Amino acid sequence: SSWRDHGISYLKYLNVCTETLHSTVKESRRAKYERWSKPCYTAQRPDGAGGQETIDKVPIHTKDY
Amino acid sequence: HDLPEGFEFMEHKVVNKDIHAPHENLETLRLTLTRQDEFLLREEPVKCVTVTGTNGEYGIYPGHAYKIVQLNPSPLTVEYTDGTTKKYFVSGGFAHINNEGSCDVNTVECTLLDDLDLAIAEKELAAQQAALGSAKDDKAKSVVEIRISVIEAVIAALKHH
Amino acid sequence: IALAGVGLGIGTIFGNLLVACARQPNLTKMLFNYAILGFALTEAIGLFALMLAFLMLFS
Amino acid sequence: ADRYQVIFNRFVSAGVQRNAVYNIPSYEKWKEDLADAASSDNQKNRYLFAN
Repeated sequence: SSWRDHGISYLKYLNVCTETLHSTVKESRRAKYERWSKPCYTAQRPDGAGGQETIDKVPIHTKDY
Repeated sequence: HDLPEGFEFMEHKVVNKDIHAPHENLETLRLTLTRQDEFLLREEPVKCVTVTGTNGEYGIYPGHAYKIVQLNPSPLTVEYTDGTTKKYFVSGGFAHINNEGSCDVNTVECTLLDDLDLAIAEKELAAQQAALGSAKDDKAKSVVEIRISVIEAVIAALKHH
Repeated sequence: IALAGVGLGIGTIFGNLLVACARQPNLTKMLFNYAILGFALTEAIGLFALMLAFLMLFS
Repeated sequence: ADRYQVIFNRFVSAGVQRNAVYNIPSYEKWKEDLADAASSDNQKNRYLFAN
């Protein structure tokens, strides 16, 4: 609805919805579904000096969208 | 050095009906309900399927015209020729309806409405409502409102039956 | 005045014909034949009104 | 970008792992091909899907 005007993409819209849907699932069944909506990804470039630099071009957490 | 395309290993292709061909009377809709590259139902004959797209609700029966529907967070109903009903809830995705008698509903998440809890759904709305009041900026408010819409749809879906 | 509802009806047929040809480009032949059929049927009504007009004009 | 190509491994069986490629053309080139598949007899199988 109003998220398009703010630049939020459709894919981010789906991720938010999926997290919310998994939130409503019973506590007994939440474990199965919640493993499909838990961010565990990052973006890194090997630094110059034997290091790793993270890249902040795309958000990882639905809170920071 | 040519590489295979990843679709060559998939042996269940989509059959399209040539426009210049005779019509057939079909009493079964072959449904394929899918979540995150996993089919919950596969070419499963169902009498009807009810889906909520952005414009509104569609009741798809065999022979429905070719159409593509952008789903919204909502319930989805699958009624078998037995007259028995199976109700899922989806958070988004697309539904492709083919005039040949097939319906491939690909969703990001598709959970049986039984799994969802109304008590959990209600308290979660209250929390997001408080955040929406204190939501820092316009973007944050929009994201919070996305959650509320899904939650209210879930709450309304369960209160219906 | 009857022709007003005839000429407009013909325009309605062709207006839908263009849309149909746009959303089914590879079916243009059958649609065109049906459009001609509809035009002739409406034209029959137009001739009926025209015949009455001529009767009341030349007699 | 002209195309985004994913090069991965397909698990045919326990002992067979081939290399597979998903090639995704960007919006402009995809909608152009989608427009030709709709109007033209070429790409019959995609005619109904494109329209």
